[PDB]
Amino acid sequence: KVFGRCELAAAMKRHGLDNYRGYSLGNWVCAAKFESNFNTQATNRNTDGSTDYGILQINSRWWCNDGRTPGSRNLCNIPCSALLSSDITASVNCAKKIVSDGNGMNAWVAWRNRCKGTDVQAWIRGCRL
Amino acid sequence: VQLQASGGGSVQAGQSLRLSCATSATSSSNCMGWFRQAPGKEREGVAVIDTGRGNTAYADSVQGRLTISLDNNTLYLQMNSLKPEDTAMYYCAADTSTWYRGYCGTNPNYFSYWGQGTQVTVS
Repeated sequence: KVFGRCELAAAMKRHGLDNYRGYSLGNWVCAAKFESNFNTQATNRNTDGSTDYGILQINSRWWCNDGRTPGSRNLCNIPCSALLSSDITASVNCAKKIVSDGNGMNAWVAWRNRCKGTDVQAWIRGCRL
Repeated sequence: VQLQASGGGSVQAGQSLRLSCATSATSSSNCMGWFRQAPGKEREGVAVIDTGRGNTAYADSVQGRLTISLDNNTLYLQMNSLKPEDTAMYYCAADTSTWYRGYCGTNPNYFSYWGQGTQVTVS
C-alpha cells in the first residue's frame, strides 16, 4: 500500500505518534516519506545481510526477525513480515521502542538527513487529523 | 574533482559503460554509493558499498548487471548489459563518518554528499 501524505498523517496521529518522545507528528510523516516513500511494502537490503522493512524501514539486525539475518536480535519481538502490512500498527509499535533506544529519531538515517531541523510541520499542513 | 562522476554516454542496449568518481573514503565515510535520477523524477538508489568491510548491496533493478567497487581513492560502477530503463543521470555519493553506521543501504537519503553527475543514455 502506498499511503497518501495526509492519509498517513491521520493514521500516525491515531496511532499516537504526535509528540511521542517530543517528536511532533510531521517528523514521523517526513521520516516515512524519505525512508519508504510511503510504501508499506518497501524492502531494501543492507550490506550486512540485514534488510529494512516497511513504511519506516525497520531493520532486521536489531528489531524484527526475518529468519535470514544470523546473529541478529528481534527487540520488537515480531516477524519482519508484520512490518509489511497495510495496517501500520506493528511498524508504529516498533518505532516507539526504537525511538526510546537512546538516539531518538536519529535511528532513522533518512530522517536525520532530510527531516531533522527542517520545517517538518509542513508535512501535515492542510491535513485533516 | 571530488566526487565528480564521469564515464557516461549514449549507447545501444546490451552494451556496457564504466562510471568513475574520485574520492579522498574509509576515513570520512562509512558508506559510498551510486544513485541515478531521470528528469523531473526522484533519486533512485542503485548500489552501495561499506567503505571498511567492502560489503555491497544493490537495487533489484540492477542486481547482477551493475557492480560497485572501491579502489582506495576511486569509486567505480561497472554497468554491463545496459537497458533502456537505465537511462538517467548518475551520481556517486558518500555519507559522514561523524555518525556511526554498522552497515549500509542504497536509499539515496542515507547519503548527504555527492557531486556532479554523468548522463547515461541507452536506446
